[PDB]
Amino acid sequence: FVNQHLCGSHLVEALYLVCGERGFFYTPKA
Amino acid sequence: GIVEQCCASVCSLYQLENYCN
Repeated sequence: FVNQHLCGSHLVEALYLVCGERGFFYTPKA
Repeated sequence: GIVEQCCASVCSLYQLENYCN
């Protein structure tokens, strides 16, 4: 498609809504 | 996670997101 012109927090916050069902599962942090 | 790789300049969307693009 075409995307949110956003860094960091604002990107992943938008992915919670825009990606509807599966958000932003990611690499762990220890 | 991917989010760092286009937080620097304009890019192709493959540098911005992997799953929601």
